[PDB]
Amino acid sequence: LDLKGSFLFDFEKGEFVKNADGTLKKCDKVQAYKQWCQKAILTPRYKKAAYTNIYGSEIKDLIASNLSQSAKELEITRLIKETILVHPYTKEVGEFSFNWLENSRLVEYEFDVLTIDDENIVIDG
Amino acid sequence: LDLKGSFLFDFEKGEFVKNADGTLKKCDKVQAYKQWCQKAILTPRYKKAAYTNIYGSEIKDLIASNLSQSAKELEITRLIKETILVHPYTKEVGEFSFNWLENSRLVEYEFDVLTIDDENIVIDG
Amino acid sequence: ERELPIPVFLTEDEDSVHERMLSNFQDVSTLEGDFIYDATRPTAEQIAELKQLGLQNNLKIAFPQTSYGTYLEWLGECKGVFKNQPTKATGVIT
Amino acid sequence: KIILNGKYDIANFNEGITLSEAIDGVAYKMDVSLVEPKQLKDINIKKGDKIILIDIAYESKKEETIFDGVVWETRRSEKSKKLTLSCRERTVYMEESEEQYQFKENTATQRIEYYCKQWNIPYYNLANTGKKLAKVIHKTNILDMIKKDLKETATKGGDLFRVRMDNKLKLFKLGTNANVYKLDSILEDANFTSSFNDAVTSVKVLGKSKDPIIGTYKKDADKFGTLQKIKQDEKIKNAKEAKKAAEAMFNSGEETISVDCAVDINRIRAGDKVSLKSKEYYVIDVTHTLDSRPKMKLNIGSLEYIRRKFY
Amino acid sequence: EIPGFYNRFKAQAEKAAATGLKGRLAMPIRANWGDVGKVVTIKNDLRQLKNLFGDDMNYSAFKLGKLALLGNVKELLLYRLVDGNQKKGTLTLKDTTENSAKDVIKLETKYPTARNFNVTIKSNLVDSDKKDFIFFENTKQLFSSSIKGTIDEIVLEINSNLDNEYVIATKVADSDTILANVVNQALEGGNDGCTSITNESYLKALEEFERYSFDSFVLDGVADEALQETTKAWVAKNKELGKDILLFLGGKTEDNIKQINDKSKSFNDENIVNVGSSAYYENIKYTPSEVAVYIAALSVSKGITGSICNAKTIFEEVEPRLSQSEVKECLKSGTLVLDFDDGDVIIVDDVNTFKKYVDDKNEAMGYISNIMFINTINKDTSLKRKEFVGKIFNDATGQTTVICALKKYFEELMSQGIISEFNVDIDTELQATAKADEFYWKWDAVKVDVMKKIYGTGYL
Amino acid sequence: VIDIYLKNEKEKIDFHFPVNPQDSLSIKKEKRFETVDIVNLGEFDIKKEGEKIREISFKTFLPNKNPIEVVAMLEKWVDQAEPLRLIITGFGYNGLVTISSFSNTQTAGREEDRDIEITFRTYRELKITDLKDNRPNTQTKSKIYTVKASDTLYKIAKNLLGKGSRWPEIYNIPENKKVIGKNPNIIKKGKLVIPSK
Amino acid sequence: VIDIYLKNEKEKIDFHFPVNPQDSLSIKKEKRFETVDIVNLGEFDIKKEGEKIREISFKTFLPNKNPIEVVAMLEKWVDQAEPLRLIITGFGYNGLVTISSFSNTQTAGREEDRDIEITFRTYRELKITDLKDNRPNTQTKSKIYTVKASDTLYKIAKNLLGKGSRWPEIYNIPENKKVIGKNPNIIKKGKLVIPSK
Repeated sequence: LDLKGSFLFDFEKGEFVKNADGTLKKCDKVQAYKQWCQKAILTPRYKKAAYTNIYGSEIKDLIASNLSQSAKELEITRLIKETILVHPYTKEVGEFSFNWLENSRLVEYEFDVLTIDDENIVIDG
Repeated sequence: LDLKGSFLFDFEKGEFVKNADGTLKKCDKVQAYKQWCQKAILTPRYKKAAYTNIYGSEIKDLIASNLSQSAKELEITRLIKETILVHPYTKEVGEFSFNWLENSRLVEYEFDVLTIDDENIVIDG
Repeated sequence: ERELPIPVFLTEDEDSVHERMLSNFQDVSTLEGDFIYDATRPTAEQIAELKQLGLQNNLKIAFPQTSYGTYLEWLGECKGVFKNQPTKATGVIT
Repeated sequence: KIILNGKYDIANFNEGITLSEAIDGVAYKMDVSLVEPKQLKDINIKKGDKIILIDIAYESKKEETIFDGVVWETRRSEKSKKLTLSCRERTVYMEESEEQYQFKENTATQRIEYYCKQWNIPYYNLANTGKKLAKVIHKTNILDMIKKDLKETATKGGDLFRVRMDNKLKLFKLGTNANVYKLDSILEDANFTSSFNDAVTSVKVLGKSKDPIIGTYKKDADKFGTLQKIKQDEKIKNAKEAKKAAEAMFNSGEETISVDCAVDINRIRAGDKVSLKSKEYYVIDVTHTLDSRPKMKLNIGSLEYIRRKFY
Repeated sequence: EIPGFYNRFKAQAEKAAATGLKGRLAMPIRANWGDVGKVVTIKNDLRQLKNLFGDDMNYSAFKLGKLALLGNVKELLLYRLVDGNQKKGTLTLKDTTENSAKDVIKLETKYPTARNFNVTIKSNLVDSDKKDFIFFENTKQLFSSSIKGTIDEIVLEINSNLDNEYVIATKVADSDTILANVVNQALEGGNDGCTSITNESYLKALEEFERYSFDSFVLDGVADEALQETTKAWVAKNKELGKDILLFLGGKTEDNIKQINDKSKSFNDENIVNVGSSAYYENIKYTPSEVAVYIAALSVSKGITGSICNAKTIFEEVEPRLSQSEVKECLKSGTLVLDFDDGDVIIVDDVNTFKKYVDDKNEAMGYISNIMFINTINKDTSLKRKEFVGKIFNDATGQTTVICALKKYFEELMSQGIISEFNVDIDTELQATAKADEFYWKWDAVKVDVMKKIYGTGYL
Repeated sequence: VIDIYLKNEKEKIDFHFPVNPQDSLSIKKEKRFETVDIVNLGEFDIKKEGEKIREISFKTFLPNKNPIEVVAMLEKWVDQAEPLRLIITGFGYNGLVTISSFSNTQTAGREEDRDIEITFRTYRELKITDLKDNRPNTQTKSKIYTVKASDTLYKIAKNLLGKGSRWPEIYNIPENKKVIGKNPNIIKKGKLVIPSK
Repeated sequence: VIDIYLKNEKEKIDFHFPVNPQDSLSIKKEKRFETVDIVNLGEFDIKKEGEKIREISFKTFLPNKNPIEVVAMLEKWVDQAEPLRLIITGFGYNGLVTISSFSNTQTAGREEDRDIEITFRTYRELKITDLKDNRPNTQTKSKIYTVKASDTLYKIAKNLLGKGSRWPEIYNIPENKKVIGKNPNIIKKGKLVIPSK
């Protein structure tokens, strides 16, 4: 598999976190994976020409769509799941929850499950 | 495919449109295609010996027929569709509508769809 | 018009250029969407676009076998050949 | 549609007919299956009876004799009164009658004429194959001798010829059929098979007879590799003969199409030149089956592979 | 026509696509052509607009009408604003045989204008006893016909043929011989009246529009502060009369974001909208006032169900391009801002100028869709009112019938999925003193809003 | 609240079923396995790694678009090679599918209506460390493109044809060669360009 | 308003069904596909390019032409190789078909009537840049032609036999050689001429 790490990017500030030495703050495999997941979720699909069709999501395009509330919930689940699952490190993403707090303003939750979260059988002959 | 253009023929005047130079007004591929479609619709089938059986329609013969109103609607749809679709440039013809305005005097609409009107999938490996 | 042969370098693939760029990385991840990929991929894409369009156009206009327009006019001027110029229509009006 | 026999018309009894031929087959073969009630049993069809099948030809849509041969074998079932025939044209006689002949240097056409003259076989004006054959002594069947000298004629640059009987013996060149039919329009199913199974890229001739002729004539060694053979025939007694034999052996391996047609082109026969898609191929084998729905199946291949394998 | 088979062909653009549209809009357009000083209704047909007001892009008529039609408005109520000094192109043609060259025919354009309409008459080559009467618009031929030489037939033929929607003939005097041959004689003396429109002239258009009914009103691509204030007062007055008119405005071209926000804060009525960004279309720049036409058209076309919170506009480029902080500042200020996102110009958040208070449930009044919903309900309620004021007996049965009608109208609204819950009952407080000429009732409803934002949280 | 949306892509149509799927919706799942029986031990079950093509079938009626036009639309879609996107809200299904069988019926009464009985199949695409190619590629664009101001032919190739280096396929078309100048690098706004296939 | 018209061509008959098709009409459409299952991926669906032969079946009764003659007519048409044109007005079907199975029944009562149960098959012709040959060729003419004043034998050949150069097929028939003069170019009005086949 041999996945590798990356450098932190504080999305709150929109800038790379750098040590006092001036070098960018290196991060572990899982940290880089989480950063990539957030970036891919924030990246629209088919629109940023630097990427292939695999990368990105289509959540923003869904806002203008005319599908119903539950249809939009299913579309959000499908879009987030498809966007995340391209990464090899991903095992499963699910347990989606939704809360239409105001009349038409939504909050949704999801769980991402890693390949390392798998459970291994213990046996040998 | 390599379809080619033709010269305009103003069916309102029944004469070729010619430039001030005296040459006939050349037209694009799609314009010649539309001219051909109108001419084929206006050309009766099996009766003008210069053409094969493929070219022409049989709309005029249907007027004297004894079939009912809806049967005549279906016959008109079939005849126009068959007459138009022989051209390679045609993709689909349909969305037929009818309006028996007076007791037995009819107005009908149709849509012709070109090969260029098709929609193409965007993907490459 | 003769078909222009092109060097292999000028028709290089974008993915090949990006792979050549990314060959040196072995510690940091180079996955699509990663920051290294973000820094490197647009450079490779622009390199491929420029190399395929501009340089090949230069090669095309270089020689008279494939030049055109003002370029072909200049290459005719190299050996002193001018293209015939147009004239205004003339006549009499009553 | 019409099965003349000697006098009668047994087309009113046949469940089906299958006209089958191979490029190297013994004879044009018709296998007609019949029901055998009292009426058909009365005439007492025996082996050696002469069957003529007449059907509307594809070319001009006129009734023409598509098969003219002899009943080589009859098999009768008793519990179910189904008489089955397996008709053959009279080239089957030549494939069974053995004879020994000694021949000097001459062409294949002269040898075929000599065989027909000796055995009183009617024959049309035989095409001049042109190629000159070496002296040989033969013992195999008359059809075996004819096939052997035709193979030796294909070697040395001669055209590919095949012998078919009809009413009188005919020397049929392969690529000389009148109509080059196109099978793509009625293509029920096709099986394009390609291979290096019988590919020949090189050949090292080792002459057993003098003009010490020895050489190698590798043709596509760089591409497919040196797929080499050794041709060690006594009949090659010449340098040009060796070169032409080598050139009449190179091929890119087996390249055939197992074509299945939903409509029976009636006049197709082995060796005919037929088209599928833009390309043209020679009929290695054809198997018509004139059931209640006419149908045809074909096996076709390129000239190089056919020359390598069957010649 | 004779019995038989006849057929014609038309472009797909010429389909009657006007079916299914919604909403009504008004405009005091500057026009080079068409009727002057009156309101006219167009059914969203570009050819109809072209025929009624020409196709001159320099004039506001065709330009802003095309933008409005691109907004999918069901009906556009256009008024030809004019400066005065109105004149129609006119020309007089004269007789040959009279040595004095008697004037026998006067031609005139159908409507006032300043376009270069011209006439060319030449001897008919087939027969000198006739002549060819060709009429031009600039160098372009516009209509041709050959007529008998008598004056009355010439005038009748010029007024008869189909392609004479531009010019009308009139007889000055009678004569026996054909008109004199002439080439490209302009119909001089006309005037479109678009030169130096006065500020006061808009009030005539407003007063003429008062008699009509429409969902919204937008200015003629003019950002004069006096006109904006006058239209604000006019819309307020019409609201006092029960006509709920929604106003759309756009700041001046040179106004920066600061000026736009100051203007939006200065007047914060929910019935007013400010456009804060210029746009480009067909390589032509459009000022915020001009863009307000398209914004109003889209808002009106969306009607009740739809909204322009993230509608992808027809525009191709915007100016200025705002950062997220500037976007927040403008939207908080009540400014409506178009934003560029991946090759698409998209309106943001549907807001209006009402953003100062938002002290309650008044929060919902800051968005255009809610105001349109309220105004449409008020208009329907007024329409049902005017059938019964002083015309149905004010007993319990009549009041129950009116309540049933209102409840069924709200049930039709329910069927559209617009509303989640509604209630309409008797206003017992006001009913204690009501009389025959008027009845009082109360209602409230929960509108279903268009989804606007999504918040995700990935637990990892 | 249950709705059924069929979002076709090769034909930019989003069909919403006017009427719910009558009695019941049902979906089966069956794991891929096949028995193997060993001598003196008996049967054993061996999992197969792949997944199965499962169907969703129901039946509706189209009340008095007209039902005739809807039936024609669905019959046309039945022959479509590209997949349809089926979304069922209350049931919870969402994914690409394709129609195996479709049928309409007129009854003695209710002749305007058309009783429908349709079935679907789960769709899966055949493709020829790095990110997995799990995303379906179902996006469609018009076969004729209007060049914008900022566009370059490489950008058009990447946006509309994939790899980006596919631009000579666009250029080599004679219509494109005619509308475009002889220099591929220079292109103008407004002129129409035809992507291949 | 629903009617069923069977417009035969080889026999110039236009049969209109006296009675509507009882309980219901139905028509199925099924796309051509067949599963392929790949190792470690599972089943996939592959479209097949052709179209399917679909059937229209119903059942009527012929009340007291007589039902016997109508049944004989339809039984004769069942053996016809040439196609029949089926038009169903309210249902919306229109196209060439051919009868696969036909059956009549007499009941204990109503003995004059004949209960009918008929089935049809969609018909497609085997034809074994330029315009496509999509048009069906179902037009029929009498096997004997009466020569008109303006006719020429080439014109007769093109009108009545296709290519126009097929005139020697008409001339070479001995009856045509007898009625026509020995000069093929010269022909007279009124004389009968027999097209081949």
